[PDB]
Formats: sequence, C-alpha cells, structure tokens
Amino acid sequence: LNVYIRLIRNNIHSFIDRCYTETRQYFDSKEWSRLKEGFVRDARAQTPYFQEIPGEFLQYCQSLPLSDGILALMDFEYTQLLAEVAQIPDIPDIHYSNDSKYTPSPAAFIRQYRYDVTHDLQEAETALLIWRNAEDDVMYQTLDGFDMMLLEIMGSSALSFDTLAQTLVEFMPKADNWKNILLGKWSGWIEQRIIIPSLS
Amino acid sequence: LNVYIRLIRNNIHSFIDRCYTETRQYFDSKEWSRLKEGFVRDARAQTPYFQEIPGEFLQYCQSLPLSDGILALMDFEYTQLLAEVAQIPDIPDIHYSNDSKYTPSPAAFIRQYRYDVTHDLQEAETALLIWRNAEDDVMYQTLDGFDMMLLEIMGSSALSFDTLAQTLVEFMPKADNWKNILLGKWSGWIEQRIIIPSLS
Ligand SMILES: [Cl-]
Ligand SMILES: [Cl-]
Ligand SMILES: [Cl-]
Ligand SMILES: [Cl-]
Repeated sequence: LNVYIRLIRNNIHSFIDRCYTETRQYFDSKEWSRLKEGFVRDARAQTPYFQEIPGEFLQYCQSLPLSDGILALMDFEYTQLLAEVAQIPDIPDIHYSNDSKYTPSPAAFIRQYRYDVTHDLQEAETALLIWRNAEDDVMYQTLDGFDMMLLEIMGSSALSFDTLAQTLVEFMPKADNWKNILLGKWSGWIEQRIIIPSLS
Repeated sequence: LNVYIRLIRNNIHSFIDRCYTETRQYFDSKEWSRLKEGFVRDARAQTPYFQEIPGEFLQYCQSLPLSDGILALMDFEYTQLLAEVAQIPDIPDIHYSNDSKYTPSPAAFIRQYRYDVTHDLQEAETALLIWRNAEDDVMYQTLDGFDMMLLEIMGSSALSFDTLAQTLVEFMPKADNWKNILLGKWSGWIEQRIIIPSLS
C-alpha cells in the first residue's frame, strides 16, 4: 500500500464527507468511518476518475444496502452536486419572444422519493426539482404534477410558450385567464434558470 | 301598483340582500337601495320566476355597469348560491373501483376572475373551484392549472382513475411514484364531493 494509494484514499474520505454532509449526520463517527473503510476496500473505489467517487459511494451504499430513507437522502445530496457541476450552455443576452423555444437547464433534475429527504426522512411521497439558478446557487423546490409533466415533455422536445399555451387550449375553459397565470409561471422558470433558450 | 306587486318587490329586495351579502358591504345604505330600486323598475325584475331574481340582478348590474371588481364579486356570490341549490344525483353506497368512471359534481363550478373575490378585490388573476361537499356545505378553493384541466376534461367525458393515470403515463417520468400522489388527490376529490360516480 504505497504513498499514492494512501493519498487518494484520504482524498476519497474527504470528498465523501463533503458531498454527503446531511447523510453523515444520521451516523456515528465510528459507523460513518466503517462505511468509508468498506468503500475504499471495494472495487468501485478503484476508479481512476476522482469525479466518479461520490456516485460510486452511493452505489456501494445501495448494494449494502443502507435503509431506504438514507438511500433517498444520499441520492438527493448527489443530485445537488450534479446541479452544482452541470455545464449550462452560454446564452446570448438578446430578446427571446414567446415564439422562441425553451428546453430545461441541463442543471435541472426531477426527483421522486418515498421519503422526505428535505426534512427528516418521513415516509411520504416527495416530488422535487433540483437546479442551479442565475446566481449559480443550487436550489430545490416541491414539484406539483402539472410542472413535472411540462418539464418532462419539454425535456423530450424544446417548446415555445406559444406552442405550450396553444396545445392546452383544448383541455381548458373557454375563458383564457389561465394563459396569463401560465405565462407568469413560465416567466418565473426563466428567471430562476429552470428553463433556458434552446439554441441551435 | 297593487298589493301583490308591492309584496314581490319586497321579496326581491330581501332575496338580493341575502344572496349578495359581501357585495352589499362595498356600498352605502342609500347606494345599495338605489341599485335595487333601479332593478325593480327594470324589465329584468318582471320575471314570473322568483328563482331567476339573483341572476337577473347580476345582469342588471353588468349592464349599468358596476366596477369590474364588484361584478366579479357578484358572480362569485351567485356561484355559491348555484352550488347551494344544485341537484346532485343520489349515489348508491356501494364499492366503486378505480375502474369506475367519475364525473364532476353538478354542484361544482370553475371560476376565473381578474380580481381577488375571496379577499378584497385585488387586481390579481384568481382561479377558484366552488362546490358543495358531502356535509352539504358550500366550499371554495384555489384551483391550480392541472386540476382545472382535469375537471374540465372530466366534464367533457366521464373518466376512471385507471384511464386518467394511464393517459398521463407518457407525459411523466418512468418512475411511477406520481401515480400514488395522484390517487391521493383523486381520493380527496371523492371525499370532498368534487367528483361523483358517473351512474348510467
Ligand atoms: Cl481517485
Ligand atoms: Cl425512495
Ligand atoms: Cl318574483
Ligand atoms: Cl373578472
């Protein structure tokens, strides 16, 4: 066990502690070290790519397996790092009309947990949107069913507000006040950097 | 002007005061009486059907016209009476599976106002569902876009939960946790008497 192997094992421990700060609190000092000592001795920790360590530790933990509540909390935490690190294309600062197509940010993720990963692992169906906003801060928020559907559909094929609003016209009341509420929601997703212009 | 015409005019005044209790508070004693004296002298108040009086007073007011905020508040108030008075078919108390079709209650109404009719007539797009619940009490609640769409679609053609959930499968993530959240929402609409079995 050479000086290099000892260095990378210490960098593994340190990186895991940094990525899984909430999860770490559900364990004892000794329990947490045991988890890590096991990972480091496992084949998944032999990756030559340091970037792959947090994700391999999550898969190590899912194979043990840790409880379902801890596993959901670990996935949530990993997803935050995925949003922190996601590459979001440069967007020219010009005028984009409601005829211009949008796509969700590559730094935006839809998660479904059977536990309340935002609070204290309550058994309760939880639906969250994790993303990075215009100020480069990781944010999460509860996602309702309409929103989840739209983001998922939008992930399938870039969409303009005009196209969105026109498709829904047939499944909505004749009075078009909803189009104004919707545009408000859509505009808020642009400000928060949940959706970005789809630039070809 | 005979004793009968005087009796029905007093019953008109009294009925309007009862149906438009919130609206009445935005006016003075004299202002409110003037509105009513005008209605009573108008052709709309010559209806032989006493049930049609609250609705004819609303149309009288829309033709004057009263402000847009008062008119929205009047429509809201009238809608409550429509829910109070709606005839809801008798539903046998048997087992209805998620293969059984539902329809919205005939006592359930979808309203869109440019004013906050639930508070103090704020210029703000407001979307409400007004209905009568299992305890025969009139209820109202904010309606989000997914819900509005489903109720409107359901008003077009009776739908089962199995049919609903299967149609949405293609516009949702592969992980089916949302189906459990949805069933929860659907079950809550049955308890509150927003949707009722569609019995042929
Ligand atoms: Cl490494
Ligand atoms: Cl889960
Ligand atoms: Cl009458
Ligand atoms: Cl209005």
